Amino acid sequence: AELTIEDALKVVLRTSLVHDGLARGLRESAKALTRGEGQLAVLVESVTEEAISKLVQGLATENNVPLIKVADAKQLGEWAGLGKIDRDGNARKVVGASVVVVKNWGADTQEREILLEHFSQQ
RNA sequence: GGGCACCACCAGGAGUGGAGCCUGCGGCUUAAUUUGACUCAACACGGGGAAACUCACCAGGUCCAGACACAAUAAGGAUUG
Ligand SMILES: [Mg+2]
Ligand SMILES: [Mg+2]
Ligand SMILES: [Mg+2]
Ligand SMILES: [Mg+2]
Repeated sequence: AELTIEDALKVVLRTSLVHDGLARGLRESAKALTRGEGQLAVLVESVTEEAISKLVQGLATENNVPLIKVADAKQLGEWAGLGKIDRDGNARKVVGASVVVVKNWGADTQEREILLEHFSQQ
């Protein structure tokens, strides 16, 4: 299986982390959405009380929609790298990443862009 | 017994010790009147003539500048403002 299984969002996130352009957490994400900063939106599916998700949706709506599904949040966090050192390989203490919004991007083109386009044009 | 030296004395000078005042050091005083050093070899010495700084003392307040290791919160905020 050569085709990516929604692995042109995770990569983007990683890139952002590397270059320091991630609005992780909710307030930060909201802020990003509000001004010329928040370009891609990343909201958790499994949200208790549905409230955070709703908020995120609202934010997305407000001017320009940059949203996507997200696979449980924890996975995303893991991919990003939430934990120092963590032995030789893997073995990171699990953390729920919560709401994330992308600033900067950094890396250009590749499959992420395509995915974004697909999400957009309907 | 024999040497040597105006930090010994002679022969002399200038003196200090008195006077007032500076400044050191005691003693007392004081929250605290920071401390070191008392024969020459402590006492205008600490290059020490302190207005704060210096600064060590006292009365009061501020600050972490608690490197690093390992867990409790680990974003429904750690703590920073
Ligand atoms: Mg002598
Ligand atoms: Mg004096
Ligand atoms: Mg003298
Ligand atoms: Mg003076």
